[PDB]
Amino acid sequence: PEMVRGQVFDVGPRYTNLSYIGEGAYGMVCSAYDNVNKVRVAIKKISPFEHQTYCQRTLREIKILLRFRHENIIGINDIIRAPTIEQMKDVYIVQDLMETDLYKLLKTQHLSNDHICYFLYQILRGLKYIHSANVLHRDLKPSNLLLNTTCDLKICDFGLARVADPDHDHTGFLTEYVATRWYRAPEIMLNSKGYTKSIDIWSVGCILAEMLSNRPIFPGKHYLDQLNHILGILGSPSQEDLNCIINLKARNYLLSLPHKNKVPWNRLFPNADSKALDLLDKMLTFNPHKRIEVEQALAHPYLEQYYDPSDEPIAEAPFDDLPKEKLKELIFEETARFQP
Repeated sequence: PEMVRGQVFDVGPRYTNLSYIGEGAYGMVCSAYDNVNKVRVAIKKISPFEHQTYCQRTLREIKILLRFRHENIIGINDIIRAPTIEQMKDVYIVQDLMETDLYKLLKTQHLSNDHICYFLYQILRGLKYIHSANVLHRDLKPSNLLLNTTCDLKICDFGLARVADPDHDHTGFLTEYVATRWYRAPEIMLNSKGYTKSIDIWSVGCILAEMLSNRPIFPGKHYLDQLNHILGILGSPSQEDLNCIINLKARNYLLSLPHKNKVPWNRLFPNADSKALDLLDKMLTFNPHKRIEVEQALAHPYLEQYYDPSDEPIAEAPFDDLPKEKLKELIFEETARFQP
């Protein structure tokens, strides 16, 4: 088997000429040459089978990405694994090689308004499909938005995704959460399990803000610091908005805080397109019920040059406690179609 940084990376014979890219989650990412399609591709080695949790996230990713087919969502081209459950210790997932991602882009490159607009359009176009399938991504952030050399944008990393479940969204105050802190909606820290579509729209709002200044808008250093970042910009929540939070610990926390007034978007972002700031405002709404939905966002004046609902497709086919062993069989079965 081919080696990379001394670790077996065994993707032959179709895939040759490997280069290291990084770690991923439970393994290593490399580029390689696809001898059938004559293009370089990205391959991730995943070794999840020892842990319930890794198996859950790996199955989720595979099931979702194989069901989805959309220009703004990364596809699985191929999956390499052993012919038998017994011999299968790793799985390799093959995707189109994407030169960069929005995280790497934002740390080095000023974005034109035109790029910001095109990027936001493509993000919402893919999210419309995701949401149409009753799925929540739940970990949207710059590093999960991949881009190629012509700025085609594709959403990746569905490991934390869930089926939407708004009737079971409510929880207590300071309930632990898995998704990346700077892109977490305020309600996660107050009374929400992250089981409604509005969680994703908050994250997209945060990404829009970041695209306008090259810095995260709410860089919290820990669980509750994240809420305090948000309220420093949006200002204190309205009585009406507090009235939607029945949980007393959560409501009383917000009541304990000194009054804070709104920071106007046009002061945070003096060179931003005004339509962009109008849409930002509607995405970064404190109250999840009042927050703009994906289709409304696509229809906003900011995106009018791209908006075409007939060319923004929806999914044909909308969508734990299992042990390691059964999850491994599920992953084996789910990957069978790529075997010769």
